[PDB]
Amino acid sequence: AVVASLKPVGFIASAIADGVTETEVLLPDGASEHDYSLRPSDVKRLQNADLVVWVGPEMEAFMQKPVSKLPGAKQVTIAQLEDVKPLLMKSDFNMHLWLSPEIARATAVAIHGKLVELMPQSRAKLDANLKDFEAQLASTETQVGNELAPLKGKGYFVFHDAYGYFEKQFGLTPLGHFTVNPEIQPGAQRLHEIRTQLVEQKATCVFAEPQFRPAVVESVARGTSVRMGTLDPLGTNIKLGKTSYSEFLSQLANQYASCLKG
Ligand SMILES: [Zn+2]
Repeated sequence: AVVASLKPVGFIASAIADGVTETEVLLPDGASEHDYSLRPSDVKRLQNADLVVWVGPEMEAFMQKPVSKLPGAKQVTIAQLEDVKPLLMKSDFNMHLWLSPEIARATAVAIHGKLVELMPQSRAKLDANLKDFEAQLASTETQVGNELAPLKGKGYFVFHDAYGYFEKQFGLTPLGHFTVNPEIQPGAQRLHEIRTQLVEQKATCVFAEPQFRPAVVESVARGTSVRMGTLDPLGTNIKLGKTSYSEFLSQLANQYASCLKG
């Protein structure tokens, strides 16, 4: 199998590996990229992988050691790809790379190249999968761009700073985030200051995330006219599959729009 660290990385892998080999995801549904320790069975899946795909040591540090044990031919370290380095955006760089369509393309290309070498019998299928992935992703970018266009200029806060690549591509205008690392409590001072900004800068939304209890986000919204939504940067409800990555970007767009639209 192809073993991906995070579900949306699994979505990209599953576009390319469809009808070639299975895709497995290490980080379980409901867990955060910022808070994991590999279970004994996760370590086994990784050791037995045909190919491992992950962002890199500045993101999923919990897996740097076992990944380093694998042959180079059996890993894709997205953040270290020559195609990806020029696309990295400064936060020290933002490592939430799976929300960048262009980085997703570079990732798909790298997965394709690795699997063509490992599984030469599947060359035609891999080629067709990559072609299909790119066609679908282009369609999705057009659709998501259109959906988000009327929402540009509307202010909002996100729970943690995960969305920068996606927001930059589609022209969304967040005012800020409650947290950088969602494992760190923002503190009461920060919270009343966020409310002040939401009110003074006439923000539309605040967003919770399914991986974290929303009480803190709800507490800031209270007293104000700000609407509450939810963004899921890990696409928890979406199943792996050929069109899963496009489904994920479309779902994220819908989550923004559900709250931000008037
Ligand atoms: Zn994150």
